[PDB]
Amino acid sequence: MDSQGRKVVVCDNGTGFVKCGYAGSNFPEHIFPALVGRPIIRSTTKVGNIEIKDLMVGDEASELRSMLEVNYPMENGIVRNWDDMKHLWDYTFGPEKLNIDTRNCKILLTEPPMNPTKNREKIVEVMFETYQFSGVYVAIQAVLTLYAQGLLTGVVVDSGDGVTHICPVYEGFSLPHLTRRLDIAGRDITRYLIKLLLLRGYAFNHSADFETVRMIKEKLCYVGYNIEQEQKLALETTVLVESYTLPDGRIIKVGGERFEAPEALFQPHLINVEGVGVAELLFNTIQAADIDTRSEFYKHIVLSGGSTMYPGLPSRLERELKQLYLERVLKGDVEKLSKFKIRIEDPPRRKHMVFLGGAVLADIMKDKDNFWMTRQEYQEKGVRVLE
Amino acid sequence: MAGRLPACVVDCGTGYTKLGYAGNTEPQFIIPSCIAIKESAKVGDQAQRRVMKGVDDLDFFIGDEAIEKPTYATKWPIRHGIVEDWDLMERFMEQVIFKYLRAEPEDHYFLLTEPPLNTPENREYTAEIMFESFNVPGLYIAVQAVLALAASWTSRQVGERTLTGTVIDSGDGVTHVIPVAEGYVIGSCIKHIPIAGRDITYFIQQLLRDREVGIPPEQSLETAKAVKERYSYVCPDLVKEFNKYDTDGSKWIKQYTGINAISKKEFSIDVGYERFLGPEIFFHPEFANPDFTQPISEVVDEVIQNCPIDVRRPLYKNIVLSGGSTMFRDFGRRLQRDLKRTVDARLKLSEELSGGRLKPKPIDVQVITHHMQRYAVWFGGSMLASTPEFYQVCHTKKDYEEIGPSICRHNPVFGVMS
Amino acid sequence: TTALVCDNGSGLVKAGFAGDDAPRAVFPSIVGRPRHQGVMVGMGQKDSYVGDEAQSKRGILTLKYPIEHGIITNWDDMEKIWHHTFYNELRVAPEEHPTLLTEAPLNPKANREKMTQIMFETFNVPAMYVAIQAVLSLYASGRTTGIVLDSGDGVTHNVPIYEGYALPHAIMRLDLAGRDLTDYLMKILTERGYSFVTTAEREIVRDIKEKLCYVALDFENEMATAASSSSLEKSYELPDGQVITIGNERFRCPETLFQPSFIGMESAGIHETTYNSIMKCDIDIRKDLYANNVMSGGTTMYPGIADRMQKEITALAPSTMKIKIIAPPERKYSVWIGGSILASLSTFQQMWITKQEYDEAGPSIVHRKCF
Amino acid sequence: MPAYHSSLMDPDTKLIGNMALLPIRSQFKGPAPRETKDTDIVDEAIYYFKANVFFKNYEIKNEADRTLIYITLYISECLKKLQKCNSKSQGEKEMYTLGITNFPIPGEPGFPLNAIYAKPANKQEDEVMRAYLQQLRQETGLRLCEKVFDPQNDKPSKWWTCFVKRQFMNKSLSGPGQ
Repeated sequence: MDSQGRKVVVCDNGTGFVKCGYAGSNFPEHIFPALVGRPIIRSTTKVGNIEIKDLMVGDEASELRSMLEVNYPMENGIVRNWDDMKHLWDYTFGPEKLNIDTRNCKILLTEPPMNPTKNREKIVEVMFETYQFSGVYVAIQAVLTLYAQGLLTGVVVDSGDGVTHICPVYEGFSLPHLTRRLDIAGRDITRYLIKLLLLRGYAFNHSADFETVRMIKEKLCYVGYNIEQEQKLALETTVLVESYTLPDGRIIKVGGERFEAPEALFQPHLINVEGVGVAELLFNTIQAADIDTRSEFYKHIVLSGGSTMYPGLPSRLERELKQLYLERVLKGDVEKLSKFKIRIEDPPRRKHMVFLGGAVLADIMKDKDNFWMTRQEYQEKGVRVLE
Repeated sequence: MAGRLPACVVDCGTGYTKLGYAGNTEPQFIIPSCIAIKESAKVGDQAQRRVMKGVDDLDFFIGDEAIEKPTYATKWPIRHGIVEDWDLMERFMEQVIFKYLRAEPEDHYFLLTEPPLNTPENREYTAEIMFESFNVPGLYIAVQAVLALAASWTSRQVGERTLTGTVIDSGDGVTHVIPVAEGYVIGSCIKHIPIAGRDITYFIQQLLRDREVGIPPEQSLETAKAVKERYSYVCPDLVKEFNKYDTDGSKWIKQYTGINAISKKEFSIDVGYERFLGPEIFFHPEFANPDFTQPISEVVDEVIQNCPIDVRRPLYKNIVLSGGSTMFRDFGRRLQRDLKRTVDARLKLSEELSGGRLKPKPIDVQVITHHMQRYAVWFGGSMLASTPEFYQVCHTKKDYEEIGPSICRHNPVFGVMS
Repeated sequence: TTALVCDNGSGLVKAGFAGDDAPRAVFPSIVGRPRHQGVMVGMGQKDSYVGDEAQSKRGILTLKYPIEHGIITNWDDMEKIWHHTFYNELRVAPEEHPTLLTEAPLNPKANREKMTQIMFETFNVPAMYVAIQAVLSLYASGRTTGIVLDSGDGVTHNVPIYEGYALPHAIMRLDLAGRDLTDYLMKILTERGYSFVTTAEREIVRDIKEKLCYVALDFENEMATAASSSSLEKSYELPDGQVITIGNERFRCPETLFQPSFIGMESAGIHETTYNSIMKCDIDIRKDLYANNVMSGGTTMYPGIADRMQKEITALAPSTMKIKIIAPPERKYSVWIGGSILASLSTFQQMWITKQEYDEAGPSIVHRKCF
Repeated sequence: MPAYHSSLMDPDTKLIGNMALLPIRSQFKGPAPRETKDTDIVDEAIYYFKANVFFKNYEIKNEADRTLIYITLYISECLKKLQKCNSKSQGEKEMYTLGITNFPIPGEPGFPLNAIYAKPANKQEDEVMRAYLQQLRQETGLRLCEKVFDPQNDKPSKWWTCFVKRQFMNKSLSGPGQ
């Protein structure tokens, strides 16, 4: 922009992956699983003779499993260590993930709503004991979706493995005393799902194995759409079941759980820990939403991330949300169910917008110390780092 | 409540079966689940196929005495990768019922037992059998722990008055744990513990190589148990404990005597260290399961961490036990004391916040303590099935008609459930 | 036969009988059902649960509360409380009873019909009379003149009166009360650190809010203090022993009433809205009404608010008016007790709608008989 | 489940390559200084090997645990000739041998332990190491032989001498027959 394409960076601090690069890179120009680990024990046998490395981060940690003590010191995809993060940061600065230095430079990142920020502040003070940028930017995680297109209304919605979010929005204001999120995604769903598999005799040790569901969950998994007709079909036909080679070799045999594990989203009482699930929460959300907003929201609500590049569930949701409406609220009027125009709201760009959602601000903001928060405003003991 | 005759229990164990009779107060029987058939494979002479005509061509015997039968392979319709001989289990049980028990299953009622991890087909094909072969008036196949529920109200003094607490269960092919609150539970928080007494007793067959001799290598395992159970225990440190046996007389260094059954004449043989050395697998499920080792204490913690907060006072107030493998002497006391110290240690992390405030709100603490844990489970199981409440909600033959014959190809669960 | 005395409002049940001078018993209007399967049916606990016995056993159960205008009602299994409340807690079915009843203004028209269709066609009560609950506080306190600004747990009002003539254009209905606080109140303090809470713990955020919290006296400078200070900490102990260091919190939400604008709201402050309401109230006795206020109603024991109100009333008060604002003991109970004063009056018994009148007007009597 | 988990990793731990340099009671010669007669890292190996050897994987923490590999498996390497020492007298020979017979080494492939240990990137990493082992090896021979036995005044001890091929992870340093 007003200076080089280097020396400013954008990064998704995501829970499945970190996705990162110089600000306005084509993609998040490096992507890696959010993984770390440093050596322990796996083999029980005389093999390997490796020499080459000890500790690992992310894309180089992948092969190793228990050859590393792997960790994610976490609750809600929000960390509870300071230091392995550092060794990751220290790694990332190489062509490793970035090829950068930081004092000379500036960066764009994100913050949880109700981040207990005293810990961000301590980290930031360490960043400004270390990486020490000439300027910085941070904003509430969901807000950065509305940026490639300059958007203002709806609910702002996210998921993946670690967490889910549900931000009610109008004229760009999220409605804060009114706001929602859900504190999980595919992680503990994989705990529940793998509990099903023990019962099949797939009693396999999790410690080496849980993240196998991840392979297929990432490479291969889906949702249907017909889904109540699909329940009817599934036991009556039986032959609609599936299987796959665990790539050590083993074909293991797998029913609807492939995308019936999603039913715990809409009926958390699946896991006996009760729930009407997110689709009832959504009804409640739009019951709280006012006349105009709820009516606009028939085609005016917003979605994010690779976790939204998802077949059939959108179709099943509107199939579903014609209902509770008609049922509870129209209480039997019907004549407008399509006349409530309905057009879909999750496009191919939801792939790259994990970082490209952020990047379209830097495209108008790198020259703006109107925007840049600073190392100076930390050094001040200033009440926050920001203009 | 009856057909012509009332309910009774069989607990259909994957080592020994157990049962008793209407009016008694114990399992009258706890018995080998075993049966002997010649499988010496010289399939020859005078050939014939495709004709189920009157036979001269069967050679078979069932029960504990089938263990003596030569060339007859004494198989076990216990469940152990062998499962398929649920085919034979019918004919076997037809012997048991009509010929050992010498009884009538169309006149009595019944309660029978299954594991948690059961698949449908092996039971449900036997349901036509239950109501067309055995043609029972009514029965149900309950998960095995359902019988133990009755013992927890056979114990019935003041405070026996809710379904919140925790059973710990242990056995020979299986061990179990379960987060019951008023009957409800959570999948991955119930625990299905595969580590069990088979897995110990062959390890003990290797301990023979420490000290002692003179046995048929399958009377070897017999003798190993016939020692084990009366004499084995736990020590606080190995390296103290060596020296008692090294030194301090027969209170440590006992001796045992028996028979070399190679031709039924004596052996007199050592005891010692092998007593305290045997049991330690509770603290060490790596012995069976070095692939997923986790000890008693950590496995308890791995449940409680789910079981949220407001329940943990009740957990304090209401831990509970199950099976002969949980009547044991001071291993549990040793464990309990240390597992108590472990929750105390895990709790005092909280001194971070309010500092040295250091005090518990008065909770409560008690657990089950009796030999009666062995004998009650048929008696209470038969009483359970005999409650008038049982007979309509257990599957009557028409409950079965409206569960099997009317259903699988005609809305199995209407699909999956829809 | 004879008639009976209670509080039946959206918060606590406060059941008693005529001729007492307190409720016999005070307990929550909870009911509901095992959403978690009570698998071993009959396992020392119920198939459905009420009040204390539900609360003693709560986690198995989905448990219910009833009202908001055009956003909550449940009407039927209010029965589920009632009949036990009666044939056990009154130890009688009101099917037997000449009967005291109460309500609030501007319900849906049909509200009165569901009530009465129940009272007679369900509960078969012989004879009964509905009234405004504040009347019983006025039976106790005896005032001519004042505005009853109040909140329960589950409803809010202002009630201007003058010499008889409770003002029919100026007495108010609003859904908000001691209820709605706890929701906002939960949202923050995983900031303090407590990452561990839901509806079933919103429970204790119902609780400490009322046990030890006071309405801030000048919250600006209490927060100018808190922004630099830590002296406030009358703290709380989590269920078996973790002291959550706490006690500056013990008044921090209480500006949200003077500032519904905190919750972004189109509403002016409590006081502002009441000053606006005084414009709907009489033009004349705006002189009198300062010198004209004394406590009754369940919330009226609450700390830090009464001076704050007298002070804010003062901060908006005219000259020539004396700011009388007074808190007598048991103010919390004077509705139940006033109902037992009302029970002295044979004319209030002459006020009964008989089941006969719900036959002989047809149903149609109710919008043209009870108070 | 933990071992008698090693208290003898110390701040004092300098290294030769990957692994500890410390003042420790090894009764023979190599570049480690010494200590009192003690139930040290080699009893955390030995006295509690009646805890350790039955494990088949473990929570290591450091360099001294990478070292304790030898300090604990070399126990079962002794048992492979103690059985022929059915009287101690033959072991009273081998109490020459152990500090003589030094083990295979990093920078050699086929030797697998470059998975943990550091190659002689300089030759000094071998030079210091080589002497470093001799001490340990005859220290083990001594301590074992003198703790356990007198020719046939005491006796062999199969009730734990059987752990000879029943090792931790059932793995070995070297010596498969005897």
